[PDB]
Amino acid sequence: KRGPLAKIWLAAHWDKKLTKAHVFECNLESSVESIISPKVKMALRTSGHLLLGVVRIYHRKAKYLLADCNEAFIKIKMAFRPGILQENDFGDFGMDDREIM
Amino acid sequence: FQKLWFTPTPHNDKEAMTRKILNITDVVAACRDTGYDWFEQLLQNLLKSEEDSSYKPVKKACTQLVDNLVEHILKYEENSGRLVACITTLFLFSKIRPQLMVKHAMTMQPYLTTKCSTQNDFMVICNVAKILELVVPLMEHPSETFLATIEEDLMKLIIKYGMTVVQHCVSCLGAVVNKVTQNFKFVWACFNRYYGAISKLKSQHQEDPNNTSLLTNKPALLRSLFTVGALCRHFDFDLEDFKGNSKVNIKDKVLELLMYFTKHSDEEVQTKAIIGLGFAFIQHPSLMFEQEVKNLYNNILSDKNSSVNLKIQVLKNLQTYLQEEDTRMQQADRDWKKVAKQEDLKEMGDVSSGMSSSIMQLYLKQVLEAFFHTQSSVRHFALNVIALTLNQGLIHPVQCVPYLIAMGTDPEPAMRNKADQQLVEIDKKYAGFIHMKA
Repeated sequence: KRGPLAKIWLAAHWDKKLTKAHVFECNLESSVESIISPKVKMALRTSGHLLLGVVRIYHRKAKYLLADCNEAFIKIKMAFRPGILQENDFGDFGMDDREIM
Repeated sequence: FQKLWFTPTPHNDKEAMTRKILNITDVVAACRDTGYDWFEQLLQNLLKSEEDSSYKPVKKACTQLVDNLVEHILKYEENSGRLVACITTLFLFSKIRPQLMVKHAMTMQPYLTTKCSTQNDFMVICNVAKILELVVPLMEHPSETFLATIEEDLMKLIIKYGMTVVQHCVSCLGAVVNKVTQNFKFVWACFNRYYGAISKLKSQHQEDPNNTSLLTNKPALLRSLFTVGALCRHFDFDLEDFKGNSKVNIKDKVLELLMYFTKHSDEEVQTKAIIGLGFAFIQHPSLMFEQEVKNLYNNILSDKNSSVNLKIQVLKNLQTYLQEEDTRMQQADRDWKKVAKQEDLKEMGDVSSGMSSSIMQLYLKQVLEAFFHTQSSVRHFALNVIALTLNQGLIHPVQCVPYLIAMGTDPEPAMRNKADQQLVEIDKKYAGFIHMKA
């Protein structure tokens, strides 16, 4: 929704609309999580929700970093040194639910 | 179907509308064999599912179809399949909503007046009688001469035709007499004549069991038995004003008289007497409790009787009682708010509710035994009675599972189809039961 913490809301509630463009550099962890702790009138419930949100964000960042690193390492190992009736249900009793009267 | 038929069809290109009427009449006249429950369900759904104003798209097409069918019936003037089918469609459209045919009843009146001796004509008379029953009380400020001629021709019809027409017309006569007019002295004199005739026959027979005048006037006696039965069923004249004096317990009278004529030597007399008792029963259920009625049924249904029309008649009595009681209960519950403020909170009646159960416990066992009969009609009627019982839960299901299983091996397909479907419904609710009786 709306706010400098909407991303964490989404990551804690819906998580599907959150795109690979959002996750990467939208939120500066060391600043946003720091913002969450002294924020005015924060209920414990919503705080727990936000905790799961920020942890999911961080986990996704880890996933992407691993994927890109693996891609790079696979690249670097390259070089160029030039030197009939088969299965029918038995009759119709399987699927021929009879008409009522 | 809401897009295929019930569309407003503006007043041009009349050929399409006429073709639509042809199509719908064809559909219903072909659907006459199986049942009309599905058609009514569909039409119920289409009408209810748009309750807001919203141009009332189905209402316009419906009213234009019924009035155009009226006009088609008029312009027919003189293939009979289409006439009977059109009247049948009118009947269904009255049943689903009754206001649709308030205006055209005066145009429907002439067919009831006079007719011929052919079958399809009798079906027309029966259907128009049904329509009149459904619509006449709802008519905004009717004309008294119209009611007068209605009752007159209804009586003229009662005293001149066969069984089914007598039934389906005394129904509408009783309804119209108890809903709008009040001239019940006429019907009282009618029952006086019939009661007196049959009682004189009884008295003459009591000491002359070998006389011959009875073998001559038999038709009058038969018609009298059926008529007094139907009258006692549909239109109860054991009340304050019908007699006009101190009550002489007429219901008990007719009970004893019919019960007398049950024991006799021919067959048609017995069948008509049992029919009379059944119609009497559907009005006073408590009579089933009487010892003579008990022993009568529990002897006819058992004891390896030669007759096969008595057994069929008994089972048909039970079947019509169950159906009629169900319909009365439902349609009497639907209009609660008119009587709610005048019923107790501390009572919670049962004798008006539990009764329908109790009855079955006196006969049920015997009916089940009737599954093992060599005829087919007896088996069909027994299965109808049990499948009407169980569908309201009246009786405990797992004591009539074995018979309902052995009915799964008849030749006729509709029989075992109904049986097996009843069985799968018995199972789907209650997990264990079938494993108990296998």
